[PDB]
Amino acid sequence: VTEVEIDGVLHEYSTKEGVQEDILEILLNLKGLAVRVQGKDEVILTLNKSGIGPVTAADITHDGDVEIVKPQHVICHLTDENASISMRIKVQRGRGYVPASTRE
Amino acid sequence: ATILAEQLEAFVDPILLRPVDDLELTVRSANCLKAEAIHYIGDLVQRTEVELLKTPNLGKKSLTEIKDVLASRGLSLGMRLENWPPASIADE
Amino acid sequence: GPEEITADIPNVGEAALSKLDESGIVYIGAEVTGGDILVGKVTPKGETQLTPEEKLLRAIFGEKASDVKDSSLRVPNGVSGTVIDVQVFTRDGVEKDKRA
Amino acid sequence: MNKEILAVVEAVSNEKALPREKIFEALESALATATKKKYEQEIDVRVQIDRKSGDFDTFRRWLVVDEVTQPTKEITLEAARYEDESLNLGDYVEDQIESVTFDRITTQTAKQVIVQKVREAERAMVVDQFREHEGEIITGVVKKVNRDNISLDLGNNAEAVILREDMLPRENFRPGDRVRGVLYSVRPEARGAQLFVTRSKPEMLIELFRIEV
Repeated sequence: VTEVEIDGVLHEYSTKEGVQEDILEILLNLKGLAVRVQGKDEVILTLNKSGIGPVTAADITHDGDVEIVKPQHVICHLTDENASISMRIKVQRGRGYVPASTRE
Repeated sequence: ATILAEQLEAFVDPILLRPVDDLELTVRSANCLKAEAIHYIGDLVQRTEVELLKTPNLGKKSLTEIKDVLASRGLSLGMRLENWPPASIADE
Repeated sequence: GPEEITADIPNVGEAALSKLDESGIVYIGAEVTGGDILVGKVTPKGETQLTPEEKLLRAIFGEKASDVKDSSLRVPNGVSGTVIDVQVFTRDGVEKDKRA
Repeated sequence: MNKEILAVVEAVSNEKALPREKIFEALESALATATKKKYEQEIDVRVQIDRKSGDFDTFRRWLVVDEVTQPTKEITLEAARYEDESLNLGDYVEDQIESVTFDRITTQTAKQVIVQKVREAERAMVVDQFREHEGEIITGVVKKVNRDNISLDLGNNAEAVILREDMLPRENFRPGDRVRGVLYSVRPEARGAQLFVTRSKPEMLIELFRIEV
């Protein structure tokens, strides 16, 4: 994964109303996401979830070729009745370790 | 290198194309042209300024806004198109 | 005269204030580099006296009692970052601008 | 119609005999220059000079021609058929307007461009002043010493350049000395009229003896 855009979040050091982890911890949990793509260079996955409880990795609206390989992966925990995250995730191919400081 | 390779052979106009609402002027200047079912400024360039002045859908301030837009000479220069497309505007 | 905290300053570039808002202060969240502009600040220059060639500029531009240089705050050369929090404190009597 | 320019017109210490109205246009485009960078081209020196107004809004132009060179200033008669053939061949019929370039900011750069425009006007005035005489047997005093060139300072804030090729070989001049000769350059020079004298020509000493006897 490369880019994440949470909806009501300006910078990655903020906090969103109604999720018991910071936006930085959500970025680490999305960094550990194990995902297969089939016929594309890059792809944009969409996540929408509302209600008390975890936001697992199986709550991503899957496209016609993206396949999650471990759907029990927790991202964050929503913790109120009307408090919802809605993010866009960018997943792409690559090789090795390409950090953020080299390459918005 | 031959031994090691043999040990692996069993693996391997931009102003006219833009919308009238995209203009820097206010929404009224775009709506004056849009009242005649025009969405692109190419349709405004397809019709003459005299033909637009013969319709009361445009206003006095809309005429000044049209003059301010035509001061850049990108639109309303009295041109004639086929319908929409120039040769550079080709379908691919 | 006093200093101008507004963005309206000269000697700039699209790269001089493409991350600032309409009132000089950088956004909350704008990931900057080493040497951009965070707060745009312009100060006065020379006073001396009204010259013969600048007699028409003595009073013909509202706030023409001051000159204009450049003393904007910049990120010190070397550090990156992400602006997370901006505080603005105003001595009482001074006009609050739109971001304050 | 604030009437600030009206009284700003009649300053008029140094631009009384100089073209007042042209200096307003000058200062107005200088307020419009300074921090403009977008638009389509730049600004427009041409502007409806309305004496009454004072702050003449920079108006644009369309220049009726029969040609396709200067794209933002091009009309034809076929394009004039939409105006019912009212336009004739060659007119400078204006059909567009422009605005200003701002604030706090952009106005000491406008002060700076106002100064630039004033300087250009002063250069034109100096050219006219040097054209009034058009070369005469005037004197002067050296002030600066350049490479193969001597700078002289006359009266009424006037400076003249003495070529070393039009000077004597052994006879060397320095600052503080007073020399006299006949100039022969007041038309095309460089950003005005660089007074170029020639203290070596015959006509140079034609009235030199006349000054004595």
